[PDB]
Amino acid sequence: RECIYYNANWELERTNQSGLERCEGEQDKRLHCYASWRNSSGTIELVKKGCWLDDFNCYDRQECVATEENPQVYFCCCEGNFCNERFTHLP
Amino acid sequence: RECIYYNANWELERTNQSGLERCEGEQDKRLHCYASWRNSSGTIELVKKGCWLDDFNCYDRQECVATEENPQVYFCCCEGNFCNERFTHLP
Amino acid sequence: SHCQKTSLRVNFEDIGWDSWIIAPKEYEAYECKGGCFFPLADDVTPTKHAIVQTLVHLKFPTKVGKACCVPTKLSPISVLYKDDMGVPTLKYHYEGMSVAECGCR
Amino acid sequence: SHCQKTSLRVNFEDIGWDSWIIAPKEYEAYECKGGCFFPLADDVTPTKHAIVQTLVHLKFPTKVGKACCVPTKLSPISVLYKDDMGVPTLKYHYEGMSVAECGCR
Amino acid sequence: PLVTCTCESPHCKGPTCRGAWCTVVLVREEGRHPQEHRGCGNLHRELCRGRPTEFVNHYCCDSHLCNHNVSL
Amino acid sequence: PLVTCTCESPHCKGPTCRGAWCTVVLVREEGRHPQEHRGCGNLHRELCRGRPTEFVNHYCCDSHLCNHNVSLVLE
Ligand SMILES: *[C@@H]1O[C@H](CO)[C@@H](O)[C@H](O)[C@H]1NC(C)=O
Ligand SMILES: *[C@@H]1O[C@H](CO)[C@@H](O)[C@H](O)[C@H]1NC(C)=O
Ligand SMILES: *[C@@H]1O[C@H](CO)[C@@H](O)[C@H](O)[C@H]1NC(C)=O
Ligand SMILES: *[C@H]1O[C@H](CO)[C@@H](O)[C@H](O)[C@H]1NC(C)=O
Ligand code: NA
Repeated sequence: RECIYYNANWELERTNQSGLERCEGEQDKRLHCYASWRNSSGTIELVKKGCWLDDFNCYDRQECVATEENPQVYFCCCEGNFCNERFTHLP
Repeated sequence: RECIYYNANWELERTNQSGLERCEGEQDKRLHCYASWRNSSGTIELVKKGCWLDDFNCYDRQECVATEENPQVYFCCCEGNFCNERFTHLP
Repeated sequence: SHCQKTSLRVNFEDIGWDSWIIAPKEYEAYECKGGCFFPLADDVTPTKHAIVQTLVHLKFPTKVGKACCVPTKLSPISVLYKDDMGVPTLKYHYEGMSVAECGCR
Repeated sequence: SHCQKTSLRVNFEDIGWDSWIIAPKEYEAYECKGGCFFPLADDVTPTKHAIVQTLVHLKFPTKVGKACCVPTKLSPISVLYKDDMGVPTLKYHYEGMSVAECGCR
Repeated sequence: PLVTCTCESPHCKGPTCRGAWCTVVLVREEGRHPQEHRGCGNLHRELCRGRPTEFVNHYCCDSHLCNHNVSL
Repeated sequence: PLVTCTCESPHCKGPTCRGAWCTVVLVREEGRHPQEHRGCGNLHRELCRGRPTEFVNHYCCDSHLCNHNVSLVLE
């Protein structure tokens, strides 16, 4: 089970910048992928992408989609290898 | 911290017969020695001697003495190296 | 009435953690609800002590209490939270926030 | 008072183990008595979960319960007992019969 | 070396179960009248040696289905 | 890198205590009026970030004796 890794703040946090991640996880628990980005009126700045743990909000959701109305940080999770490659918004 | 080891039933239980024992014990817990024997009207048959774990009945007791009135099996514990070499009875 | 794992949707806003947890907004921690009733089912992992206490309680139900139903194993969850300087960062293995297994102790 | 370790002299005769425990006749198991009251003292080893649950309970004291005070570490005791064929034999490390440390879970 | 026991109890996923040995246990809880469960057991053999008290009776055996025709 | 805090609470073995940081915490348990403890803390820094709710207020700081002249509210 794999996800898209990305971390804009990499230099600062001393981590890789972009790539992929194999998800370490509990025996009979589910695994997920996440993406999060900022949105300054249409201009999209990526913030982080990567693996995410058995959280029911992502349960059986094929595409990575954010649901919040108007957030500081947009967030979305999903289930299925590399499902976080592309992401979108719709409350 | 050491005790007198003895096990009449040794052959049967596949263990040494007589000797001594160094007491494996918890960091800040106390250690003790025990003895137990049968008493068929004055005739004393030994049954077991050895290490015994932090049990308050033995707390700060110099000699190995049994306290029960008239028991099937006489038992006694104590605190202090080889305190179970000799033992006695008095309810 | 028996001892088991229960749903507990904690909402971070409810406990005022919305201030620094960006996601999720709520998550499944579980609850350990129910009584430890004799005899103690194997799937409750009873400790020797739990057994003994339980017995003693059967004899002194006013002086000694039943064993308690508690989380015995704990899964972590993932959370995206604001840095000390307001940077979205991620604890992927945020330890001990959700109930894995329940039991009697 | 709060959440703490308490004396519990268990007498094997009382729970009918006098049938096979030759010694001791009674021993100190402890009890874990008391409430897990916010804020949770460090010496109670609160788990994350315990903290969360405690908070949620502060808001929903009727639907969600406090954390329980349970034994968190267990010492063994030594016992001299009758074989399956009535031979005095010894478990030196009889596990989990006495309370070592208490806590909130 | 498992065996099959009758299972009359709340924690019963069926009419019978498999385990290390079979149990019949009589209990007084809660002030209620005594109730009698029958089932499996693989954890604490010692309990069986328990001499019956005024509030509990643990009885065990290890032959097939050996806990049907039996009360206390 | 410990520090010294004022200690007004039940779990207090003295008038002051030492720890990683100092706390002032306000709690409103069902039925009872809110009570305000002051003390140490070394376990769960996160709690401090807690925005104050209708039933609790966690406040922390890390200068010497910094939790005397200081009280709190709810919502
Ligand atoms: C970045 O990723 C590579 C593998 O692609 C790995 O060797 C290295 O440990 C990573 N650097 C980190 C974790 O800082
Ligand atoms: C902001 O970003 C999203 C994509 O993440 C875009 O689809 C949306 O229309 C943008 N504008 C708004 C609603 O602020
Ligand atoms: C008997 O005692 C000796 C040391 O005194 C020890 O080396 C040996 O292992 C003991 N026997 C057994 C099998 O416990
Ligand atoms: C049996 O042996 C004990 C142990 O020395 C002795 O003190 C006691 O008097 C004897 N008991 C009787 C009365 O047979
Ligand atoms: Na013998």
